[PDB]
Amino acid sequence: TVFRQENVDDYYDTGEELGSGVFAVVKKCREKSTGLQYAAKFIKKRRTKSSRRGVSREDIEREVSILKEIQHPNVITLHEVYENKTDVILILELVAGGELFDFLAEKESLTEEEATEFLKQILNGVYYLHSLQIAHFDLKPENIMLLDRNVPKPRIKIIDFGLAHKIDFGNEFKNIFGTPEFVAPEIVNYEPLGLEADMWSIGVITYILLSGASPFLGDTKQETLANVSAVNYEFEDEYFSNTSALAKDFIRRLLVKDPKKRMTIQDSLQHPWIKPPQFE
Ligand SMILES: Nc1ncnc2c1ncn2[C@@H]1O[C@H](COP(=O)(O)OP(=O)(O)NP(=O)(O)O)[C@@H](O)[C@H]1O
Repeated sequence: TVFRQENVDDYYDTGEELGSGVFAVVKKCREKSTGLQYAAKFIKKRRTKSSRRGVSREDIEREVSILKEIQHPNVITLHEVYENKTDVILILELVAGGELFDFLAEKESLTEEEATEFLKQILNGVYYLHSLQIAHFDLKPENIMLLDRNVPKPRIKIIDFGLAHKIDFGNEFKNIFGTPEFVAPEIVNYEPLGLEADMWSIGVITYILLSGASPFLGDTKQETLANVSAVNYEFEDEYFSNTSALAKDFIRRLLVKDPKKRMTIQDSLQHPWIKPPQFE
């Protein structure tokens, strides 16, 4: 699929840099015709088929195709797409309140209610995605951005669809590996992947939200991955002594090696606690 090939600078002015990633940079921008603000994600194209630099057109088109499908309060939407010889430029909904990662770093200690308030929104966004058979495959605090960080209960949106896939045959078998700290055992073991992998990542996020500590993190990537595959985590009393047993139950039912035995997104919403890159 081709995209708009007019110069994006004819239509937008850019400002502050918002973040960067695998061959991408994201800049705050303003559309000239409306004064409305967006996040422009400049993704570097591959210069040759066999190149390892830049993102393949197949991978760019998948991200764009998935983004075009989604409209939900807890996910980022796509406004427009431009391209030129070197970049595909995705004009995305702006999320101005920073990463959940940075929010957690600055505050250092959430209550169960604060954690649940974030987690419920994450679960709602993932419920929408999974209802559409979209696996995100890179859920982590860096990929959950706050609308406004200066309210008591910040609203969030899931970002970064660079690894997301449609799962129309229950599982996908590639070619898919997220951040070691957050990937499921099936990712570590290069097994077929489905929506269940996101549920594992939600378990890891929940553990971090409640404790400020990462359940599987070793001193090297290989150690983290070995820990993940072995389900080598525990609830440290120093961090969890005043955390409810129900919260621990929720995490325990997500951090399960066999993807078939793991809670689904629907299970997670009915759970009594809730119900009202890989190489060194
Ligand atoms: N819609 C948005 N609003 C505000 N900031 C954003 C938005 N999208 C991305 N960012 C920031 O830009 C960073 C990189 O964007 P992302 O979409 O994760 O690119 P990426 O190349 O897939 N990263 P990686 O997963 O490391 O390869 C994010 O971590 C955010 O800090």
